[PDB]
Amino acid sequence: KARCSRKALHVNFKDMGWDDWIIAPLEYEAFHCEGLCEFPLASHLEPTNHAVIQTLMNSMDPESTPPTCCVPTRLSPISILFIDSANNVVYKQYEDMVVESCGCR
Amino acid sequence: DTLPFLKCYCSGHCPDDAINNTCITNGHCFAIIEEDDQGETTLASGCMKYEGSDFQCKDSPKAQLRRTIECCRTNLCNQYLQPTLPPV
Repeated sequence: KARCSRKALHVNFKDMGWDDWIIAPLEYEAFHCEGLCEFPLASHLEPTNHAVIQTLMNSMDPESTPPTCCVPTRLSPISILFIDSANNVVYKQYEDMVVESCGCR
Repeated sequence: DTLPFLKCYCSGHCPDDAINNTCITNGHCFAIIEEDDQGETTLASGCMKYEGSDFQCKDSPKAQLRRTIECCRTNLCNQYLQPTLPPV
């Protein structure tokens, strides 16, 4: 049973076809969240009361109530230097780029 | 009330950062026995966040798989915990 957790996800701007317009970085690690959210939901999964209720109900009748979902619950920024502006250079900090933690919601 | 600090044993439900098979939290330690398809059972244990714990620690008699969870509120209280299934 592989339970909800942070997995590696490497973003490379060239593979995305974005090397024409992003100057830096070339690549970063964004991570992603994947895995079962089953009864019981341990502490690092930090469930809402709703996620607890729904999980319980899904545990009782999975035909009638689907599982809650493993998703990012804490993230951090990445700053990107790019062009795109009729090629006027620009520096921008983007929030919520890198998963720091996952949980069931 | 929330617990500034609680240390619990874990197995199956350990955070990625678990040391000595233990986890930290503000709610409860739990131990759970649950019954598999051929009627095989596992025990597992870990940490439970305070918020949601009053719901998780009581148990729905209507779970599709028979199980028993127990919660307590003191360090390492779940090590050595043996809940048994509800009587058939």
